Formats: sequence, structure tokens, C-alpha cells
Amino acid sequence: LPYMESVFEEVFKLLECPHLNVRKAAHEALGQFCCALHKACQSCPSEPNTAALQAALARVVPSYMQAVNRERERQVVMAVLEALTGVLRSCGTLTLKPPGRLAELCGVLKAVLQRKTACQAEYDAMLLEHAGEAIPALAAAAGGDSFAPFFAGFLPLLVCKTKQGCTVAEKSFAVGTLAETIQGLGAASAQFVSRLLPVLLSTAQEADPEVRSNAIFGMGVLAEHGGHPAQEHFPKLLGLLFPLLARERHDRVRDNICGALARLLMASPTRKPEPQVLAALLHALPLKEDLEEWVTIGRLFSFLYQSSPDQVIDVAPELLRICSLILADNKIPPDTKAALLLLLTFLAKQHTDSFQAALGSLPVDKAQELQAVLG
Repeated sequence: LPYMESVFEEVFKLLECPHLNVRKAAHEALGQFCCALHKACQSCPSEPNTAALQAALARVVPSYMQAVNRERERQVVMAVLEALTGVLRSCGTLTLKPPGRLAELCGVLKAVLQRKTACQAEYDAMLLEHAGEAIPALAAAAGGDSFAPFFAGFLPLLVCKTKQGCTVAEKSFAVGTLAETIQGLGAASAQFVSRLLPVLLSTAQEADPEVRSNAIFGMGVLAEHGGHPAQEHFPKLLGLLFPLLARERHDRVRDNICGALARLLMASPTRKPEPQVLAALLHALPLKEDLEEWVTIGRLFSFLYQSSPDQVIDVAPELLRICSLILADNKIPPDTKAALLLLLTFLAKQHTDSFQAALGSLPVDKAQELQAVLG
């Protein structure tokens, strides 16, 4: 720590410099050093360490704010937007404590978005894409309820990049931005379900697999976080999302569709997951592209064992087929493994004839293999 303060103090002096990239790497460095300092304060929460960290944020963040609507070199502002996003991702709440810091940060982001800043053509698409990248980290940092009245104004500007006739990169970045922002909005995303659902419903009728994956992930996340206003459309969502699990080939979209269906089933209260639904989801499993969804699938497995068991027993072939090829894969979260084998030990110890009928057409070595751990 006595070494770090000299680094803040010396790097900060590089902003009174007339050279572009020096101010650039200065803002970059300050952001990375605040993130590092935070990660350090998390290993040993020494109250002077959190104190020193806040002392650093209170000067680095207003320097960014000052830089966006005053600095005339767009590249430097871009670097600032990346850095501020990195801080908003690492520190989160700690950056928004001083009253009005959220409202100000939102004001500066707004300024970049509608080109009302001091530094205002590839740097334009990138400036807007960076201020864009800063929305979901700020929503996550502030906790949705505090951030929603600004996302009301952010939403149109960000849906413009969704209208038919934009770059696949434009469309897809903006859409993924919206999904991430739903996640960061949490329960307050319920306010926006009506305005968002046409956007995800249309942008999943898109050719490129990146746009479709971002939009279907957006559907699942909206279903999970949207609450009661989202629940009204669950039959509609499942309606569009049940054909494509056989209609569609790009495996990334297969993965994000399985994820979206898991969010749906887990967030839909009444009754049990419809049989053909969970059946198709388990057919498309295991994932191959967006592996981050496995955690979700893990939860879903758990979800089953808690809400309904008199339905897992009929997808047991699928449910130990997935298992016998997903523990050699040491890139799968081990609590996802734990959930799936909790379903399995259920099926074995309480419904054995279905369990043995399910070990049926696995390979004999895979059968004995699954018999190794569980009795």
C-alpha cells in the first residue's frame, strides 16, 4: 500500500500532459490500479485499506467524469469509458456512494450517447459503443431500483441500434447490452418487460447466430428477472422457443435456448414443466458453445429435484446420458455435476427399474463407469 499511493500520485501527473496517448494510458492505468486495489482490499478487509481505496475512487472517478465532457480527443474519452466501465464492474457500489454520483455518471453517459459532449467517424461508433457498454455495469452497481428512471431514457437510444437495417455488430452489441442490463436491473426490470419483449422477439427472428444467441439469452434473463409482468407472456415465449430446438442448427443458439428454457421453467411458478419441453431441453443438452450456461442448467437440475420428481423419472435416459459424458469434461462446474448426480442418485435409490432401463443403451464401459461412483 505505501508503494501504491506513490503510483496513484505519479500516474495522476500525466493528465496535465499535452500528449494524447499519455493521458490515455494514464486513465487506463488509474482504472486498473483502482480495480487491483479493490481486489486487494478483498483479501484482507483492513478498514484502512477500504478507506484508502475510497480515497482513490473519489479522485479517479471525478477525473473520468471531468475528462468525458471536456477532453477534446475522442480516443482519450474512449479510453476513459473503458476504464470507468472496469471500475463500475469491479468496485460497483463503492463508486456510487457519494450522493448524486449515479445521476452524474448517467448524465455523462447520456452526453456521449446523443453526441452532446465536448469531444463531439469510427471513433463515433466506438464512443457510442463504449458509453453503451457502461449501462449494464452501472445498472448492476446501483441496483436497478436506483437506476431504472435513467434506463427509461437510455432504452430508446439503445433500441435504435436494433431496428432492421443496422450492422449485425450494431444490432447484436446493442441487444446483448440490453440482456446484460436486464440482469443488472434485477427486479426493477419488471417495469420494462412490455417495451423489451418485442425487441427480443424480433431480434431472434434474425439470421446471424450472434444476434439470435444474444436475443434468446435476453428472453431467458427477462423471464427470470421480469417477475409478474414477464410471467404473462411465458406461453408466448415458450411458443416461439419450442420450435427452434429442432428447427435450428447453430450450436451456440442451441445452448442459449436451453438456458432460456431453464430460466423459464425455473421462474414459472404454477404446476410442473411441460413434459415435451423438458424432454426437448434435455435432448439438446449437453452444451457445446456458450458453456457459461451450465451453471444455469445445474440450477435447473436442482430445481427439478425440489419441485417435481414424478417427472424426472421419464427423462432418465436423457438424464444419465448427459452424465456419462460430462464428468470426463473437467471444464464443467462441479456443482452442476453435483446437481445432475443428485437427480441420478434419486432415480437410482428410489426408482430403480427406470434407472436400469436408462443404463440400457449407454456403452457398456460407460454403464460400468456410471456405476463406479454411485452404488
